[PDB]
Amino acid sequence: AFCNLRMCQLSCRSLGLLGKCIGDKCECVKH
Repeated sequence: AFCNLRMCQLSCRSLGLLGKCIGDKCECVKH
């Protein structure tokens, strides 16, 4: 749906990471 990239980025970014938001769910690449 609207996999919310802003939230995903934030939550990932808390772990340093680069949030990118897949169909189902948020993921977090490193670089």
